[PDB]
Amino acid sequence: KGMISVGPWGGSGGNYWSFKANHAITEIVIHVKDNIKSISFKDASGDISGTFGGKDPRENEKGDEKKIKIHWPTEYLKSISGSYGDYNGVLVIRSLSFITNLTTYGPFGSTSGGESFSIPIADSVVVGFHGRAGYYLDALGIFVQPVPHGTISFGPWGGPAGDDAFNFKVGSWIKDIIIYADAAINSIAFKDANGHCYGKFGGQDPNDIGVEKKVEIDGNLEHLKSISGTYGNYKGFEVVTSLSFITNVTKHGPFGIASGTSFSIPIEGSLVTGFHGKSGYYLDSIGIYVKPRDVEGSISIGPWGGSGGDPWSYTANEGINQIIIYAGSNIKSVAFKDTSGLDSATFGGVNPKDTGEKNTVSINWPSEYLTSISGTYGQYKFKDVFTTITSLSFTTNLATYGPFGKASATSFSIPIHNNMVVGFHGRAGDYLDAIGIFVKPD
Amino acid sequence: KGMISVGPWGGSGGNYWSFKANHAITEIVIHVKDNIKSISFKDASGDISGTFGGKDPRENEKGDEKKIKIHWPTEYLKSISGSYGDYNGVLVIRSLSFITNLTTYGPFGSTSGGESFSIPIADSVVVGFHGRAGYYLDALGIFVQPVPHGTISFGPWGGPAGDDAFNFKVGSWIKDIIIYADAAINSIAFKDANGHCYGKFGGQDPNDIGVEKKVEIDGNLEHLKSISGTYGNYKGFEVVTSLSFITNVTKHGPFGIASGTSFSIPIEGSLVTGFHGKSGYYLDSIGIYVKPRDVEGSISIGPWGGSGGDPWSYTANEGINQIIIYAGSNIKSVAFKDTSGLDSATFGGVNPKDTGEKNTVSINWPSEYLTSISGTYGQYKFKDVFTTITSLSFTTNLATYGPFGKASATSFSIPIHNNMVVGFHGRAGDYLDAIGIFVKPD
Ligand SMILES: OC[C@H]1O[C@H](Oc2c[nH]c3ccc(Br)c(Cl)c23)[C@@H](O)[C@@H](O)[C@@H]1O
Ligand SMILES: OC[C@H]1O[C@H](Oc2c[nH]c3ccc(Br)c(Cl)c23)[C@@H](O)[C@@H](O)[C@@H]1O
Ligand SMILES: OC[C@H]1O[C@H](Oc2c[nH]c3ccc(Br)c(Cl)c23)[C@@H](O)[C@@H](O)[C@@H]1O
Ligand SMILES: OC[C@H]1O[C@H](Oc2c[nH]c3ccc(Br)c(Cl)c23)[C@@H](O)[C@@H](O)[C@@H]1O
Ligand SMILES: OC[C@H]1O[C@H](Oc2c[nH]c3ccc(Br)c(Cl)c23)[C@@H](O)[C@@H](O)[C@@H]1O
Ligand SMILES: OC[C@H]1O[C@H](Oc2c[nH]c3ccc(Br)c(Cl)c23)[C@@H](O)[C@@H](O)[C@@H]1O
Repeated sequence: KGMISVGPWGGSGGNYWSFKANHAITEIVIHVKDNIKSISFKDASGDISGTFGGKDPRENEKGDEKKIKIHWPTEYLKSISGSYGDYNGVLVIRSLSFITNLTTYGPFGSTSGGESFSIPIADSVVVGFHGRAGYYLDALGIFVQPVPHGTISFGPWGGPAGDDAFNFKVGSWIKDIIIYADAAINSIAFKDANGHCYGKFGGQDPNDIGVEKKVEIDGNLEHLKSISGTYGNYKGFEVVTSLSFITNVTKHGPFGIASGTSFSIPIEGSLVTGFHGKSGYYLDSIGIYVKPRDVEGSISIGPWGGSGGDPWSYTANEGINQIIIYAGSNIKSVAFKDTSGLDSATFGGVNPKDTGEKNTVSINWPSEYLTSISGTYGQYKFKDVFTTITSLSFTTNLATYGPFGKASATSFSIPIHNNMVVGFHGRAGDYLDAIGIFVKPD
Repeated sequence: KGMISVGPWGGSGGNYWSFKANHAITEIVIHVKDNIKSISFKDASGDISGTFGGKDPRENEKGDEKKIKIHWPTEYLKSISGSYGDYNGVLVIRSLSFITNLTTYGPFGSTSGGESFSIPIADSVVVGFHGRAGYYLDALGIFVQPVPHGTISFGPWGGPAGDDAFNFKVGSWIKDIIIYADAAINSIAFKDANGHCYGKFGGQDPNDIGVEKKVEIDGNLEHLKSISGTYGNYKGFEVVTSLSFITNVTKHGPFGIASGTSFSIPIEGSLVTGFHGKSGYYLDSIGIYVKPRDVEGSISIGPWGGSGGDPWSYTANEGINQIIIYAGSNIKSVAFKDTSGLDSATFGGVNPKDTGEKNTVSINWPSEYLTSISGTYGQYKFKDVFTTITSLSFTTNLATYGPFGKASATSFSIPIHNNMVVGFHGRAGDYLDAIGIFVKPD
């Protein structure tokens, strides 16, 4: 269920409305003359939304009807564009286009006397609409979810160059942003909630590195929702000149100096889970990956095992697909891949002289899906003595995998049903001290 | 979130629509002349639904606007009534009333040349609408949830007499219906999924007991959703003459003979969790309690303990409030009460010579709410030896209660977070062999 809200664009009059389709959106009905008088929708199984707007009593204000058909299932709605501006003294949607994987329908309505809006988005499917309406359509936005196996992406914003591409996604959340900036963004780097570090992207100029600044996000109160900033000329290059980091709680920034063309993205319900773009001497361009926060919550069970190691966690963006376990007489490390390409770091295995042997559990998701873990923990001795997970099995709705490592005296399991494992968490250092799961009903 | 759907009433033309309010419904706007051209809604924070219907191009067909205001928060919508019939050759909603805890608004529209509908409902709050619409409002129904601490109730249907009132609600599900019938319903009785028996309601006539019939519902495929039947004259008395039991899978019945006035209730998303009415020699009247099935699911953890005892389970209708535990050196029995008055049977304690001592855990719900259990199980000897829960504690978001009984060698717990316990299950006989929990995220 969870979706990201984009926009809306237009004026602030009218009453809030939303429509979340129960099946793919296959028709958009609008009433148009100079502006958008009204809008409604229809889904693949004939369900309709109400009509939003169109409340002008004046008859010469009804507007002409246009039906946009989406040739489902080979064509699907992915985005919109259009324009807002004044109409009879009200800030209102004036024109609209509907962007599909195959073509664009529109523009509909007047394309003058406006201010246009568009969305630098990828891997999205529009699963609903929202906006403001009164007599007319004051404002319009969309509800998006990722495409199967994908991740919603916005941007990148900035210049066109940068010899070094970068691109990563996290399985926890962004906790630290380290920026060197002055008037421009010289470089950027990020830390996981697990402490894993991404990049330095940029900062290759020996005679110009900029001034450091750090943003530290407390996961108990705050989470990265979005970014904004500015890009334009720096010493002859087109690069990012300022950035702000937007959370549910506040705006951190701006860093660098605001010059050139400013950018932002009006999203709600989003957790930034990564970044992509290009860099070189400086940060040429940057974009975000974003995931819907759920309405659901996840239950956390465990962890079981020793009480050393640094805390770590991994939640699938989609479905956990693959588990890599290094084992010998205990468990050295654990790693996860998911159906959307989200690959965890390796948790454990920090000691090159004790790495164990690689094992792979491959899960055909979603027909097969993880269901719980069981195993043992206890003493393990290399040079020193440790308390770690020593043996470990994984259960799915279809089968059991392992055991891996060696059984020891203290065993654990979870008599659990009607659930699926959506993620893992625990503690690791040289080995896998402790491990637990995140679950959801089904 | 889960709500019960009632209706809709009217014709089968138009397109399906629904509106689920995010805040209490405070306004209904209708366009009316002879029939209902169109409808829309507004909630406590200004959110609007779209307009449903009103698509006649003919301007002499727009209809007059009427605004029904709900004086929230002291007044709330509870039900509707109205009528459907023909209009320009289409089966359509013609009149409507809106029933509140304080008054009825309407009727609006024509009250002639229809067929009226009404709803014998109790303890409901309307949290949304659905229906069919095209040019006009072809059909309308409601979405309901129970009032705080209540249970939605329909009926009772039948005659006005019956010296013996009956009334019960189950914390699992209805598995067996035992009816004795010839031409009318002489008596009715029901079994829980736990095997607990309710009544015999009726059957007091020594010279007329009727013929037995049983309905056995398999919880793996099927669940009681609803009832229908007939009532009217039997040997001078006004009583229930036939009944059918409607599940998701089929209609079981009719039992007795269909004579007099027939009744039914068009509901979806419901689980029948009890019955109420009055009886004597025969079944004079019968009504149902229902609960919304969830969209959510519950995760089941455990049970822990011995492997004897009959399976039992209890799921709060609202919030678990009170736990009654009889203990001595092991656990004899367990029972539960919730904030809506749903009281479980006693699980365990079947032996009058070994009952232990009563204990009470009182939870102030919802500020305080159950979070998990822990304890021990092992041997306990009275005359024979048994393996049961021997000690038991309960954890809430605020505190821990117990231990009750006596610790023994095998202990259990659940390292769990971000959840609430919405119910219990296990096995019991003379004592509490085993116990587990149902959980949900939060
Ligand atoms: O859809 C645009 C407007 O619709 C309603 O506005 C009007 C109400 N009475 C009017 C008379 C005239 C003109 Br022009 C307008 Cl917009 C209105 C109200 O809902 C306004 O908030 C909203 O901005
Ligand atoms: O980040 C700004 C620019 O940095 C790099 O370009 C260079 C900038 N100053 C230099 C000096 C030397 C050499 Br060699 C190179 Cl590539 C550069 C390259 O990454 C460019 O594509 C990028 O646009
Ligand atoms: O992987 C498990 C261990 O790895 C890291 O610790 C150690 C590294 N080299 C060592 C040598 C000895 C002893 Br003793 C310990 Cl804990 C360590 C630390 O993270 C420990 O907390 C953790 O338990
Ligand atoms: O809501 C009533 C009707 O609206 C639409 O109907 C009509 C379409 N073209 C027409 C011409 C005339 C008359 Br009369 C009617 Cl109802 C229609 C369609 O959606 C019908 O399914 C629906 O029953
Ligand atoms: O069949 C339902 C009827 O059964 C009871 O009434 C009696 C029916 N036949 C009788 C014979 C005797 C005595 Br005494 C009584 Cl109460 C009755 C009473 O419970 C009536 O209120 C009820 O309507
Ligand atoms: O308290 C739980 C026990 O009570 C019931 O059994 C017994 C009743 N009287 C007995 C005497 C002896 C032995 Br041994 C047993 Cl299991 C019983 C049955 O429910 C058993 O399955 C259950 O383990």
